[PDB]
Amino acid sequence: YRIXSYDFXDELMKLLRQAAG
Amino acid sequence: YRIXSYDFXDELMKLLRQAAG
Amino acid sequence: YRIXSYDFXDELMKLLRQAAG
Amino acid sequence: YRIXSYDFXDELMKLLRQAAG
Repeated sequence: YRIXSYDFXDELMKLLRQAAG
Repeated sequence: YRIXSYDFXDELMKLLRQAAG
Repeated sequence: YRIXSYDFXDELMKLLRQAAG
Repeated sequence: YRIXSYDFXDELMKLLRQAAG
């Protein structure tokens, strides 16, 4: 799930975890 | 849009901006 | 915020609203 | 990744796929 060079998939997974402490 | 005291809405909006840069 | 002709931004905003109902 | 009864994780995964046809 990439937007050009950005790995949106990865950043979103990190956010989900960060918000579910 | 928060999960507990985590500002998920905001962080997601920041990801959409970064991904779009 | 689109992936090709898919309006991802919009659909995501709709998910945030539904999840918050 | 739940918001009350809503499975945000699941809906978001479906959206990612839908936008990556």
